[PDB]
Formats: sequence, C-alpha cells, structure tokens
Amino acid sequence: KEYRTIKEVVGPLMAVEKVSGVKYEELIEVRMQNGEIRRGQVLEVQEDKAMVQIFEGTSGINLKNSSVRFLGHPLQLGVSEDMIGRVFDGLGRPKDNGPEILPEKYLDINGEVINPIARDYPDEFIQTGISAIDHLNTLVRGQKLPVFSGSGLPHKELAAQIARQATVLDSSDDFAVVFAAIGITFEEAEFFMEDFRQTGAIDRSVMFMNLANDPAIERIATPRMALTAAEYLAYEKGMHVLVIMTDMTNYAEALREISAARREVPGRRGYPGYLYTNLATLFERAGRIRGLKGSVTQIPILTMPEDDKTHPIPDLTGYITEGQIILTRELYKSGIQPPIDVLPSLSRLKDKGTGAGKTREDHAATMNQLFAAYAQGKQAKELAVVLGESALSDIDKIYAKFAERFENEYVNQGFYTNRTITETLDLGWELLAMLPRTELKRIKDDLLDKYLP
Amino acid sequence: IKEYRTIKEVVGPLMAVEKVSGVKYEELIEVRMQNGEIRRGQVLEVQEDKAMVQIFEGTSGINLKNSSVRFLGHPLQLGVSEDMIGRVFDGLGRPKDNGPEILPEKYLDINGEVINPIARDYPDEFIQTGISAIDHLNTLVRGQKLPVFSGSGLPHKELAAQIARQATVLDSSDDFAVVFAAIGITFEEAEFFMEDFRQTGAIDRSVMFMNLANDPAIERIATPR
Amino acid sequence: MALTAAEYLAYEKGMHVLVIMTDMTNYAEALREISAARREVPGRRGYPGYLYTNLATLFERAGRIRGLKGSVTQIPILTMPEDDKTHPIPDLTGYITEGQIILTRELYKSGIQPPIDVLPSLSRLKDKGTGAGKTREDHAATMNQLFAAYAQGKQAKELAVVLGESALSDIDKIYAKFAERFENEYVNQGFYTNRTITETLDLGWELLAMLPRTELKRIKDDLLDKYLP
Amino acid sequence: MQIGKIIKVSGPLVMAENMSEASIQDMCLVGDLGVIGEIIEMRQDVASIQVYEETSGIGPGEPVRSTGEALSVELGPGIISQMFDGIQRPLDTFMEVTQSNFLGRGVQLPALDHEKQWWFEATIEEGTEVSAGDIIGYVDETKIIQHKIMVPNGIKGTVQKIESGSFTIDDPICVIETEQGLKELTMMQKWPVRRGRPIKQKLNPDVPMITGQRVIDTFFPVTKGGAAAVPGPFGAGKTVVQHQIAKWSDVDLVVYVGCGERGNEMTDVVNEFPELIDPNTGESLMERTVLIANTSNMPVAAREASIYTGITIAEYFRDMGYDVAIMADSTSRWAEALREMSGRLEEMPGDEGYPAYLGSRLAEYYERSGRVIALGSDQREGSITAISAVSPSGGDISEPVTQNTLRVVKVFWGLDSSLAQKRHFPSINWIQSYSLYSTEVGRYMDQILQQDWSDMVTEGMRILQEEEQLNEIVRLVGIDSLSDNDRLTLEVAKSIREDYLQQNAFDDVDTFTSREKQFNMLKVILTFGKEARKALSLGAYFNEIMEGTVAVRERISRSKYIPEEELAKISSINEEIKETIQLIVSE
Amino acid sequence: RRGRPIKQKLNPDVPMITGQRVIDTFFPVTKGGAAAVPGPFGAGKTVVQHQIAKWSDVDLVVYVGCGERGNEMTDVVNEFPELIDPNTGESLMERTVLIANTSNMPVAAREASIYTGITIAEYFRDMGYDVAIMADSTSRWAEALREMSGRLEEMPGDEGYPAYLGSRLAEYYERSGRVIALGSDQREGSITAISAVSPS
Amino acid sequence: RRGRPIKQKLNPDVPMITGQRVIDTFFPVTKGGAAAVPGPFGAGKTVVQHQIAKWSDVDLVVYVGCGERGNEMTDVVNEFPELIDPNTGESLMERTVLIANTSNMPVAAREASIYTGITIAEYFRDMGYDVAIMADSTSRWAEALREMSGRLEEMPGDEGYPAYLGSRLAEYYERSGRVIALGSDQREGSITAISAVSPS
Amino acid sequence: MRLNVNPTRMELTRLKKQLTTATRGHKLLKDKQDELMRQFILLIRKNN
Amino acid sequence: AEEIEKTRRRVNALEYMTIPQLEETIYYIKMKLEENERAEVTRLIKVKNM
Ligand SMILES: Nc1ncnc2c1ncn2[C@@H]1O[C@H](COP(=O)(O)OP(=O)(O)O)[C@@H](O)[C@H]1O
Ligand SMILES: Nc1ncnc2c1ncn2[C@@H]1O[C@H](COP(=O)(O)OP(=O)(O)O)[C@@H](O)[C@H]1O
Ligand SMILES: [Mg+2]
Ligand SMILES: [Mg+2]
Repeated sequence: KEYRTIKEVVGPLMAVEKVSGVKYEELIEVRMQNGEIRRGQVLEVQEDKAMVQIFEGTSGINLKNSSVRFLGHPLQLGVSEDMIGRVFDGLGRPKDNGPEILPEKYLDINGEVINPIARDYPDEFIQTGISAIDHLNTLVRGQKLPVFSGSGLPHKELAAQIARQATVLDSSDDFAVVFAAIGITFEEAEFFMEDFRQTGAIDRSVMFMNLANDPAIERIATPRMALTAAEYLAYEKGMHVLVIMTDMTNYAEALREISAARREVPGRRGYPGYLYTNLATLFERAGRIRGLKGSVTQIPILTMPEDDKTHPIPDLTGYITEGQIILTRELYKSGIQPPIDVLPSLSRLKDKGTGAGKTREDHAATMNQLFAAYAQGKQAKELAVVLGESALSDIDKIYAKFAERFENEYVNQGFYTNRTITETLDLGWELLAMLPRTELKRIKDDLLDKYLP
Repeated sequence: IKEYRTIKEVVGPLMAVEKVSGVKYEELIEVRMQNGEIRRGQVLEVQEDKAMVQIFEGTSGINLKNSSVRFLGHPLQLGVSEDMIGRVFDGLGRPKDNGPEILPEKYLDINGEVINPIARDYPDEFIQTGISAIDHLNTLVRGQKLPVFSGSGLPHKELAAQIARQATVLDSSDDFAVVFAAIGITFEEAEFFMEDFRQTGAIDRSVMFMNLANDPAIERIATPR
Repeated sequence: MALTAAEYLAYEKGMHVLVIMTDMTNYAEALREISAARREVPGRRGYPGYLYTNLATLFERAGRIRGLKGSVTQIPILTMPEDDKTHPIPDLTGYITEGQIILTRELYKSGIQPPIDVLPSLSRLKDKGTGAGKTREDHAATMNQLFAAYAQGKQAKELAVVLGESALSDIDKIYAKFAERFENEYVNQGFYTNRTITETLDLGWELLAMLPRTELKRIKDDLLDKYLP
Repeated sequence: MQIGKIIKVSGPLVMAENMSEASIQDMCLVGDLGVIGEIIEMRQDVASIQVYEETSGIGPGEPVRSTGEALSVELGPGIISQMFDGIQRPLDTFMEVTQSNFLGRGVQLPALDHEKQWWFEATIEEGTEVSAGDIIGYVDETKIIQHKIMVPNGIKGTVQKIESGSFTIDDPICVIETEQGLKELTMMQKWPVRRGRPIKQKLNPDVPMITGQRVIDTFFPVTKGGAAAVPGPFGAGKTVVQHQIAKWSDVDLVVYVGCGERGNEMTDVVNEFPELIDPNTGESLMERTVLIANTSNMPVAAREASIYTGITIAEYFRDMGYDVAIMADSTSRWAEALREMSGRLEEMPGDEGYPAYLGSRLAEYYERSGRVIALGSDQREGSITAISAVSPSGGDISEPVTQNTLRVVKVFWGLDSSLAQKRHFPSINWIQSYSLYSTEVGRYMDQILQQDWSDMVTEGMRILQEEEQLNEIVRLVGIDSLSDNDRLTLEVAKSIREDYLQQNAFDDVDTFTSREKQFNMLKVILTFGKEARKALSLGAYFNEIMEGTVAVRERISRSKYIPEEELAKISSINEEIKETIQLIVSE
Repeated sequence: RRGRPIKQKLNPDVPMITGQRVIDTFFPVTKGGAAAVPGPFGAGKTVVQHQIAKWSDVDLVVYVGCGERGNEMTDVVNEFPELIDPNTGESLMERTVLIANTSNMPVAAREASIYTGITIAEYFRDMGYDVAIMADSTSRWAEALREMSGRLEEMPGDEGYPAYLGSRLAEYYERSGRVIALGSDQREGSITAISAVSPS
Repeated sequence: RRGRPIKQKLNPDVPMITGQRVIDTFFPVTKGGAAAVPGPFGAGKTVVQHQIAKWSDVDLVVYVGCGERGNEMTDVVNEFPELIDPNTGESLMERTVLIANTSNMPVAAREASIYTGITIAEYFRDMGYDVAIMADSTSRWAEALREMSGRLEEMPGDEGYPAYLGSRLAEYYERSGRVIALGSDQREGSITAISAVSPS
Repeated sequence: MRLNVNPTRMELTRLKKQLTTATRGHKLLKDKQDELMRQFILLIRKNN
Repeated sequence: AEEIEKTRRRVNALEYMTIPQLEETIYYIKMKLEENERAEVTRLIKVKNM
C-alpha cells in the first residue's frame, strides 16, 4: 500500500495526505522518483493526513513523483541469543560485516515500566578494576551510577577501561556488557570498537554505535535499543548485564532537535519540558527483579558544558541516578589517570557491596579513613603554600605528604592498569601506614592490626 | 432575564459563550451546570456574538451541551448596610458568621470611583494606634496610606490585631469603625484574628472579610475591593 | 544617503571622503521598531536577526579601489547601552569594523582628554600601516612595549590603592608611576592640541625611558640604543 | 455510555470527536488499548485529551470511551495493608492477573477486592433517620483497625432494611428511603481525589502528638492536625526519622505517599515497612498503613495525583473518627511532575518553570489536613497530621516548592548533613528549625503534666541559642577569654546536645520517650547548670567543680537509657547534683 | 552537500607544522585533525589562520572566508603571490584556493562558501594530497542559518540558532580527516579543519 | 502630539536659579536644558520638583502629575495660592498650570497628561516667556505605553516596554529648549524640562 | 560595590570558587594574625 | 609589628571590599540571567503562536 500523496515538505518534516489506519510513531519509508529509499517516522497524524520526519534528510525530493509506504510498526529491535560479539548501529543494523542474525522476536524499544513490588534490591558487589570506583565509591549490581566529565577529559579511556575490567566475582552466571555509543566522532567510535576487539571484550560485549553525522532521530533511539537489548540479556536469559552510554549530552542535543521539529516550546535552558522524565524512562530501567536471576547496571557518561553541575544535563541526572563519578580538569592537567576526584564523587548504595561475603571485612572502615584523611591533607596543603612549610605541625605535614601520595599512587593507576579489589584495599593500608597509629579513629581493634604494615 | 444554553468551548478556567447579545466588559455571570450546581464567573472580553468568561470555582466537571450561562447585567457588587458592623464575611461579601442574613440598603461596584483631586482634602488629623513607635515617630493620619513591611515568622499578625482593637480617634468620636481584610491566609491564621476580635470585643467595632489560601484566586484579589 | 554620497564623491569624482555617523546606536533602534512592527522573529534584546548583515552593508562600504585615486574612510560613533561592550550593537560592530576606539568614564572622570582606554581598543590595519617609509622604524616596537608596560603598571596601581604602596616591589612602583604618567600626558593632550607623529614618538620614549633596559624584552637592542634617551 | 472517535494524535495530546456527553476533567479510556486519559478541553463535541501512558501505536479512528467521572478512588473494606500507584492500582493484584513483573499499557482493574467476602455487623437500628457520615455498622478489616462503614454524602432518610451477615462490597447491605426514592447503599463509596471530603467544622490542632523523639516533642512539637516540612539530603537518615514517626506516633492509621522517587528508593519503602512493628499490638505496621508507591519513570499523572489519592483516603478514615498521619515523599518530586504537566499544556510558567498555581495547588492540599468535626449526628472528631518531605536543589530553602510549603505549614524540621557525620541522631538543626505550635503545646503540656514544662523548654532553647553565638566568638581568640560564666553555659549546652537532642533510634530504650520521662530528663540538666550557676556566683572557680561533677555526668546520659518504670533513678539524679557542688562549694 | 565517497578512514597521526610555538608544542593538531579557534573580536583568530596558511607543511590549503571583512581577502591575494616557502619551491598561491564571502555579501551564500570549500578539499584529498581548510568564520555560517530560521518562523533553539545546528556542524567535521581514496591505488589523503569560532 | 512650530533652536546658555545649593552650584540646569531625576521611593523626587516650581526664575511653571499620588496634587492647589513673592503682591498660583492624572486614574490618559502639559508650555513659550515643565513621573508614562502595547499584542522591546519607547522620549525632550518663536519680532522663549524617573 | 558588568554563566561558578578561596584566605590570615600577635606581645614585655 | 599591619590591611581589604563585591555581583548576575531566561521564554510562545 504505497501512497503517492505528498502534499507538503517543510524542513525535515513531510506531509502525507489521503491515508488511514496510520499510527503515532509508526515507521515509514519513502520511495523517490530516482529510486533512492529513505526511512521516516510519523510525528503527527490527523484524520485524513499525517506528518512524517525523514531520517536521511529531505534533499532532492519531487513531491509529485515520489511515494510513501507505511510499515505498520514502531521502531523495533531484533532479539537473538546470537547477538554478543557483533557491532550494530543506532537502529540495530549490523556494522561489523558478519552473518546477519535471525531474531528470536521483535520488541518495542520503549519497553515497559517495572512493577515497584516486583523490584528486588541489589546486594552484589561489581568490580570495575578502578580503585577510586571499586573502593571509595563502590559499584553494586543494578545500580545507576553516572560519570561526569568535560570536553577533553579522558572519559573515553575510562569508558573503555571499565567494560574491559568490569567482571562479576565467583557467580557462575556469564557476564554481558551492552555498550551504547551516542553521536560520537568517528575517531572516538573507531577507538572503542578497536579497543574492544583486541582485549577480547568484544566477544564478551554487545555494541551499539551511533556516529555524530547520523540522523538525530536515531540518536535518540540508540539508548532505547541498547537498554532493550540489555533487558533481553538479563531478564530473559538470567545474565548480569552492564550498560555504558556515551555521550549523554549528545543525546539531549538531538532530543532538542526533534522537539523544535514538532514545534514544541522548550521548557528550560533550551531543553524540552520532558527532559527529566525522558531521562528517567531510560535510566530507571535497571536493577534485579524478584524471582529472576537477571541484572541490569548502567554507567551513563555525560560531558558537563563548561564543567558545571548546575547545568540541566548533570543536574537533572542527579535526581534519577544514585551517586556520581566526577572527573576533574585540574587532575587531568596534573597527569592523574583517571582524573577522578573522590570528594565530589559519590555512590549512594556503596555499603551494599562492601563487607565480608562481597569484599574484605575492612572495606567500609578503611574507605572513610582514607576519605577524611584526604580532605585534611588537602587543607594542610592549601595552608602550606600560604604560610610556608614550617607553619604546619609536622604530622599535618605528613597528612600533606599523604594527600599527594594518595593521588599519585592510589588514584592514578593508568587507563590500561587493572586493579583487583584486594590489591586496592591493602594499598590503602600501605598509604595509611604513613600516618601513625594514633589518628586512625575510624577503624577498630580487630582490623587495624590485622592488616596494617 | 437572559439565559443562554450555547457554550462554544471550554479551555482551562476560561469559557467561551456564543450567540450572545447585550453583554458588557467585566459583566458578572452564573453557570447553571447539568447537576444543578451554580458557579459564578466574569467576562474577560466580549466581541460580537461571542463573550469570553472566566469561572471562579473552575470549569471542572462541566458538561457543555447541558449547561447554561446567565448574564446578571451587573459587575461584581457588594450589598451594603449599616448592619455590616460586627459581622464576618468571606472574600465575596457572603456571610460566614452564620448569623442572620443582611438586607442591603443598596449595591455598589467594588471598583468604586476615583476621588476628584480637587475635591480631595489633605489628611491633617491624628489617629491614636496605641503603639508608641507609630503614634510618635511615624504618626498615622486620617486618610493616610501607611503600610507595614514585615517578614515570615515576624509578629505582623499580632501587630495588626493590636492596632485593630487599640486604635481609636481622640475628640470622643462616637463613630469609628475598623474594616479588617484577610487575603489568602491559612485557616489557623484566620481563626487567630476572629478569636482575638471576639474576646477583646473589637468585633463589635469591626467588619471582617476573611479569605483563605485554598479559596479561588479571583476571590483573593476581589477581597480588598 | 551619506555612504552613497561618500562613494559617489570618492569614486566617480575621485575625492578623499571622511565619513562621520552618529549616533549609530539610534540606527539599530529604528530597525527594531520596524522589526517589532512586522512581528518578525526577534534576536537578542528584541533586535532583528539580520542586524549583523544590515550593519555590515554600511561599514563594508569603505576602502580604496584599483585605478581610482579617491578614498572613502569611515568613522562611526555609537553609544554603548548600559556601558556594556557585550551588548548586541557594540558587539556586532566590533566584529565587522577594522578595530574600535573605546571611551571610558573612569578616564573621563579623571580629567583625561580624550578619555581613550587604550587597552580594549584596537586597530586592524596598523601593521602594513606604519613602519619605515611612512613613520620611524621604532613605531612598531614602541606601541607593543607601552602596551605590556601599561598592562602591568595599571594592575600594580590597583594593588597599590588597596594594599598600600609599600606592598609593591621596587620595579612595581616604577610601572605604577609610569602607568599614571602614561594616562595624564600621553593619553591626555586636550581636544585642541595637534601632535605630529614625530612629537608622539619622541614623547613615547620619554615616558618609557624610566625603566631598566633589561625588562624591555620587546624592542630591538640595536633599535634601543639609537632611539633610547 | 457514548463512544468517541480519535481525529488527531500528536505526542501526549489526543483529540477525539463525538464526546458531547462527556465532562471536563473526566477520565476516559483512549484507543483500542484503552489507556487512561484526562479531558482538558472541549470545543463542540471535540474533546482534547492528555493521555498519561505513551501513545505509540495509537491513531485516528480508534474509539474513546469516557468513564463518566473524574479521577476518583474506591473507599471501602480491602484498602488497608495495600500498595497502589498514584491512581490506586493494586500492584500485587496487578502482578497476579497480568502475570507480569511489569506495568503494561491499557491495563485497568479494580482497586479493592470485589470478590472478597467480609462479615458486616449492623449497629444501626431500622427505623431511625440517618445523615451523611452516620455509621451503620462495621467490619474488622485488620485489627488494630475497625473499618467503620458509614453513610455516603448526598443521601439521607429513614433506614428500613438491615441486619448483619457475610457480604461483599457490591452487595447492598442496607436500604435507605430518601424522599427522592429508595436507594440501596453498598459498603463501598467512590470519591474524587481533587475534592476534599465534607466536614461539619474545622478546628485548631491544639493537641500535641506523642512521637517520643525528644528533639521534636520538646522544641518543635507537631499537634494532631498540624503540618511539617522536612528537607532530606542524603546521609541525614531521613528514612529513619519517617519510620519512627510512623510507628511511635499516637495515630490510628498511616498513609505513605511515594511520589516519583528513584527505583532504588521506592522498594526500600515497600519492603522495609512490613518489617516495622506496631508497639501496642506487636504486629507488623502494614496492618495499620495504606501505601502509595510511584517511581520517576511511572506515568506523569500518577506522580502528580499521588498526594491527592493519599489525602483522600486519609480524609476517609478521618471521617470515621480516627487520627490519620499521611506522609509524602517527595513533594519536591511531586512538584517536578506538576511542572511538566504545565509544560505540556503550554501554560505561561511562573517561578523556575513551575506553574503560577503551584502555591494554590500546595495550599489546597495542606488545608485538607487538620483537626475537624466529621459529618454525622455523632459529631465525632478526627485528624489528619501531614508530614511532607522536600528535596531542595542545593540545600536552598528559598526554592519555590519549600517556600510555598512553609507559607501554609507551621512546623519545620531541618535535616542537616553537617550534623550527620557529627553522628547527631536525629540530624535536626535546632537553630533553623521551628514550630509555631510550640506555645500552644507548652500550655497543653504545662497543665496535663502539672509542671512548668514550657518554662523548661524556653530555657532549653535559650541556652542552645547562646551556644551558637558563643561558638562564633569562641572561634576568635580560642577558648580565651575563658569566660567561666559563659563557659559554664557551654557545658550545659554541650550536655543538652547529647542527653536530649541525640538519641539512637535502634537502642531499645533510646528510641521512645514518654512525656513524664522527657520532663524528668530535661529537669536534671537544667538544675545542673542552675546549681552550677549558684557556686559560680559564690566565688568558687569551676573546673574544680567540673572534676567533682564527673560522678554525675556519668548518670545524666545513663538516664537517657533509663527504663520506663524506673524513673525513680531518673529523679534522684536531680537532688544528687545539689550535694555535689555543695561538697565542692565547701572548698 | 554530499560527502565524497571513500574506501575507509584513518586516524590522523602526523603532526602539522604551524610555525606557531604555542600550538605546535602544547596544543598540537595532527594532519586530518579538527581544530577550533574561539575568541572575541581582536583576539587574532584571522591572524592565526593566516599564519597557519602561510607556513603549513601540507600540500594544499583552502582558505574559506565567509561573513568576514573584504580587506582580509584582498590582503591575501596581494601578498600570497609574493611569499615563497617550502615544501614548495614556488609561491604560496600555487598551493592555495580562496573562497571569499564578505559580510555584506548575500547571507544565503555564506553556507554555500563553507560547503564549496570543503568539497574542493575533498577533491584534492581523493588525489592523495594533504589539505587544510580554514573556515573564517564558522560563527557567520551559524548566524546566517539563524536569519533564515527566523525568516521561516521556525521554532528556534539556544540563542535563536536552529535546533539542527549541532547536527549540521557535525556533518562538516565528519567530512574531514585522513582517509584512503577510492579505486585500489589506495592513496591516503587528509583534511585538516581549522575552524574560527567567534562567540558573542 | 505635534510640536508647535518655531523659527530655530538656540543653545541654552543661561543657568536657572532654583535656590537649591547642591543643584545651582555643582549640577546646574540652563533655561531650555533638560534634567532627569531618577531615584527610589522616598528619595525626594517630588520634593525637588516642587522646589523648582516654587523658586525657579521662570515666567511660568507647568506641573504634570503623571500617574502619581492624588494628595501630592491636592497639596499644590492648596499651598501654592498662599505662597506670595514679596515683589508682585500676587501669589504663585497665578503663574502655574496644573495637569493631574493620578495613578488610579485611567492609565491611557497618563500619556495624554504628558503631551497636554508640554504643548501648553509651548504655547507660552511662543509668547516669549521662559517656561519650566515638571513631569512626575515619566516612568508611569512608559508603564502606560507598555500596558497598551500588550493589549495591541505588539512585541518587545526592552523589559516589556515597546520598541518605540526611546523615540517617544527623544521626541518629548526635543520639544524643550531655547527657541526663536515665529513672528516678525523674533522673540525668544524657552522650555526647561524637569522629569522624575522612578526606577524599580 | 558592583565592580563591573561581565555577564557570563560559567563566570558565576568561577566567582563562587573565588569566593570560597577568599574565605579560605581570610580564615588563614586571621589565625595567622593572632599567632603573629601571640609572639609579638611576648617579645614586647622582653623589649620594654 | 610592621607585618601585622600589612596582614591586618589585607584581611580588612579582603573582608570589607573583595568578598562583599563578589557576593553582590553574583546576585546581580543571577538576577540578569533569571530575567533574560524568561524574557526569551515569552518570545518563544509568540513564535509558537504564529
Ligand atoms: N599573533 C599575533 N601577533 C601579532 N599581532 C596580532 C596577532 N593576532 C592578532 N594581532 C593583532 O590583533 C588584530 C586582530 O586580528 P584578527 O585576526 O582580525 O582578530 P579576530 O580574527 O579575532 O577578529 C590584528 O590586526 C593584529 O594587529
Ligand atoms: N529637599 C528635602 N528636604 C527635606 N526633606 C525631604 C527633601 N526631599 C525629600 N524629603 C523627605 O523625603 C520624603 C520623600 O519625598 P518625595 O519627594 O515624595 O519622595 P519621592 O517623590 O522620591 O517618592 C518626604 O516626605 C520628605 O520628608
Ligand atoms: Mg577575524
Ligand atoms: Mg513622589
């Protein structure tokens, strides 16, 4: 049923007349006079007509001699067991030159809302290999922990480093890593795909790639595809899944574009009025479920415009995600890799994955000690450069010597240097050993002499 | 009287009536809902056979095809009488003290008229409020506009009630009244006034208009008028 | 009407025309009046989205052309609203024109005539403009030195009036003293006094003379000795 | 019912023709699926509908059926010990029938159990004439609660047919004969959520609510029918506070409303609440609690209509003569949903993008809470005490939501993060916090206890306030000037900080404190610094007493853990402190 | 407005010779990299791009001047024939291609100037030459799009700019970089983008 | 709305004697000059303008009560006829013309009050007299323009005020000054404009 | 008491950082002032 | 003694001039963009209603 009734063309928007049975957000494709085939989507449908937006642009179309076909279905995704290892686009089409998969079933990428009473809260600790993340702001399964970066802060190295080193411990369940890429430069895209190939993580992960020049309407669909794929691996295959999305700032910029297309008036800071809700729709889809052995964990990455948290992108994200991992320009320009600053960083469910059974029995006790000692050391450092070295009590001077040794040896491991949890914990002791036995008032008599050098 | 059954459309708190005639700007209306409920409203603008109105209580629950609009042929009025002294009213002049109803001497537009600047007489007379800081350093004069700038938690409630009962005019004027107006205040704040007025006998000298926070916003702006 | 008459006298009649337009601000106000009347989609501060283009169609109408002896040089005057450089009118003008001359109330209140703040001002044709043949060869090195010196001197003066003169270093007070003397005589010359380029250059060295040679790392050492007092 | 036809679909906006018999703000099922929606506008017979679930797959031509009513709730037996969403959908019943762990579109199902049978006990006698609110009989849903079935609004007359037995909610258990006709009454009534339930008279909340938490009841008390705002940053342990409030407070029922909260915060509320235990009965608290749960990804309307659903259910038990306590968290998330719905309607925004009616909408809510006289010849009184939580943007209380809240409430419990790692439990800043009921409560607790309790509290806060100013100035020149006369008040204030304001809610005794216990406790610390001020004015320098009073400071906080019956020790602490300073006054 | 086809695309490795000590040392751009020069008027955005055009170690340069001063272009044609510098033994005009669009030129022609200068660059890229394209200024392109967006009464994005600004800019930069041309000769060609941004 | 014709304008070079030490000494105003008095409430905008109306060395004074307090005009019609200067024997009210459109009076008539007073001031200016007009306040005039603007569904404009606000103001103050009235006499007259601005 | 108008957005948060540095500095110089004074008074009594 | 005065000057100059000028500026800056934000939002509604 191909209609040759194209009435209007304004911008990327196109108007089709004399139609029926057409649904909202229904996928369409337009056959041109030259034969070129472009896809589209119904943005608005009235009683005897419908508005559609073409993904591949509107350049060079003759309205009289072109035709439109309605496929009678929304953006769906091909679900298959044989999916891991291959690289896809924003729409789900293969990009890896491999054997085209036969899907088990097609599902709507929007998904459904999980029943509050159905939700089962997460307990299992997840190891990412990064000390600053695996000890001070520990990641737990089913958690939603984002990463706050800036233009040029190595958030792409850390993104690669996580999925490579991210591993469940002991649990006989296999580990899935649904990676999703949003509106990124080719180099950044090529970087990630290559890096996952060589590390063998490609055979342990699923990849959804979306370049910057790719149409904005599929930039918005890219996460929804990955999350639907991630939900296909956890809840219907019983696998522990980890999701990584980059960039999330690019997702919003593309989300803004189709709003002006619908001529919808922006709510705040130029971003639409459903930004918070639209984020929650694809963020809040993570966690364990009662009765099922699945697991969905998200690590969304976003670049704060000009290093500001009060910006709508990282601010609204905070109301949805539990905690945040923040990279600092001052750290990266000092050679710290990864440039994670632990003071503004936070994990709201960290204690759920600490303690005996998940990690070493001093995990929580140590964590707060290193943390409080860092702040004190930083304050000793700031007073030192203003009043001289001598104004310091020489144990405030060792707190200062502690605080830079803390960043250079503990925080800075390297983007290609894996650190297991045990190696990180006794490392803290090795640094806490600098401090005498007198100040360590966060640790008890079982643990202080059971582990301290 | 005029009763029209034709409502073109209802959008939010705003209602549109068609096939209308003899309707004026700011004219008052009454909506006869299908469930018999009567809601009051006001004409915001009128053009040709169409008049745009706004409903005080709101447009919620109204069936257009079975509701009618009556235009009262007069703006928002107030029934005035000398018997208003000692009484308590709501934001729209409707009684609230559950006392006997009042037969108004006449009705007046709450907008009133502007005093001719020539006919004006410079205030020029003293009012004793009782509060020394005012009566001496910031004296209140008969006909003056003297406001109180306060803040949250600050005892401007206690100050107002104090002036309400303490303020009298010297020279033994047997006629001195207090019109106390409450705008969008909580229940307990309203009860504070009405209780203090009765127990100090200030109610016998005062006329009270009490409007609450949950009350319609239009009622809140019509209360001082 | 003015720029057309300018390009007519300068090109067809080969005259040398100097274009003075004020107030340029009132021009952009007029455009916004028509724009707001036409219900057009408004840009910043309600001004038309095509303000940059329309302004350009005025300022670009200047220069010299091959074969024609005449010239049209243009000096527009605009009052910055809010005394704000980032306002649309002074912003767009600055991006179009070949530099700008800036006045400041701080200098004007100080009794400086003319009150020209030399730091945020600019000329984009000073390169090929001056050097040997048209001026003295020190003309390029003197201005670049005076800039760096005033930039350091003025900032030192700021620190002086709040932390005390005895809180500066000896070389700081040398620049701070220089910065003040810079404003009072070099910048301030009176509206009815004509300085030839020679007198200016001569005065230029005199004012920067009160500094050690070791600090001036922006002037040729062979150039120094010859023109240094 | 009349069926409509969709003529336009664009995002959440759906327009359908042939809706002439429909009303404004009516609920309606949209499309083939049957998703719920609200009628916002209507021109001619064309009604504009805001669909609250996603409209993907919906197109023109599809039917639109109106429910005939605005958003309401089912009020009757089977409501207590249940967990719904914002629009009263039973989450466990949802899972059972739909056989899914998810929430699908167009899934409508009853809120109460209509198949469940209850035993009704008629206390009303045939022949008498009833009015709105009059109890006809009762059903013991779950003791502690007796679900008192009463006459709905809009009906009155003589009752003819009635006696007890086993029925369901649909079964007409009674017959009234109004002059209009003979209408039978079921034991369930439905009521709109954006309209408050009628009362005879609203009264002042003058009776203090016994929570047992010292920091609250003494300095910042909330009466039965009052309202309190709590800002909960992370780490402050706001959840611990809410639980203690729900369990220990002398209220009859509890209504929890989770509005658009995190997924990893909502099931905590869900699963940790049956774990709570009711002291008076020793059974789970859920037998006493109706719970509303929603997440940040749930339909935007359910999030907005959350607090109205709960307050309507609260007003229902309020009319029974019960004392209800409705807890909302977060109302700042509720307003962040109300803001969004405004944007969809293209309404001209107010402060920070919030609607211009944010204050009114908030005022409408809290004014429905309070001590009232319920309808009925019995003239029984009930109360709704509102506890609402806010989550400010930067700890800023000048933000529109918090600001508009404090405009219509009289109690503020500020949870400070700075006090959290100071291990101050509960983490309530005694300085910024306030309660306008404090004076009225003072007169109440003065009489009922028959002591000068209000004077003790006034003294308590005055000392602590001085500690603040002292701390500002002691920040200068260190401890110097020693100011032993000032330094004394610090040791009193330091005490007042630990003995009273601090209380571990997990300690079996330090979790609850009755009135007479609180009185005896504060009396010690007050008389300490009083007798300490005595020896100060008599010429005795006082660190020499600080050493002599080591033996009493060991008991002033042991009194904190002193059991209920043994207040005898918590009274001898007070004339003991007399001899200590006296023995030190002899030197 | 159509990207010239390629076999595949490479990561730019070879550093360029700007001659400017600041950028060649601390903030270097590879052959086929994307550099942006944001700065207010008078900061020297044009000067920098002129200095790069003069002394770059590339084989061809396309100086695209849209929405900016006319004298700046007449300056280039007056001097570049007279300047001489390796790797070419001859003049610089035998290496450069100019696309001039003054600020008082038609507004719609600004977007054209950008898309023509990059297509000519892609052309010599397909030969195997290393080419650098200087867009001065890219803000003018955006301001040009802002007018047409306003005149079309379209729903604007941030600061009045079209909501499709971010996507249209991405298309321009994802049409550069080191790649290998078509055929099977497999010559490598790089397009370096030196964009001048002029924020208000 | 149309200014009364004159032969030509003249430079205001003769200072006015207001009797206010701060004004006449440090910030004087000439006959034909214009002065603005911006200030918050209670600063003394009205008092200052009353002083000029009382003591200035002019032939006539035209006071405009533009959208301000009614008592402030009642205060004038009472006190002025009782203020006699020692030389004439006659009162101050015999040289003044009052225009009063108070705040609660119809907003649209605020603009009329401004234009009515200045035209009357021009009428006696043509008689060769030195007139001084007081506007209190001009802010209420601009607020009136903004009201009618929104009703007319016009577009801003700055801070809600219409785009033609500045013009109306510029047109107004340009009607004052030292002029040569029409006629063979070529007599000289002037209008000194004192305007109170009430900034938020 | 207003300095000069430099309207920018990231400048606001950098200014908040500058504020905290000023408070840090003010704090440091205040208890440095007392410690310098501490020894000053000590030495005066020796001086006199 | 001399250095006390220098430090005293700096503390005073920092506390009385620097800090209050900062606070009052960020407020006036915050108010500006607060007004600018919604001044555009209204205009956008006009664009929406074309
Ligand atoms: N690198 C530089 N070296 C010397 N002078 C410079 C330099 N950059 C800019 N200038 C001076 O600043 C002026 C501005 O040049 P231009 O590049 O047009 O600024 P922009 O491109 O930022 O508008 C030039 O006329 C020049 O005199
Ligand atoms: N020149 C003055 N001399 C004495 N008092 C003055 C003077 N100017 C103003 N005031 C006082 O300030 C108050 C404000 O006067 P007014 O001119 O009405 O303020 P504004 O017009 O600026 O609102 C007056 O009541 C008066 O007491
Ligand atoms: Mg340039
Ligand atoms: Mg005045």
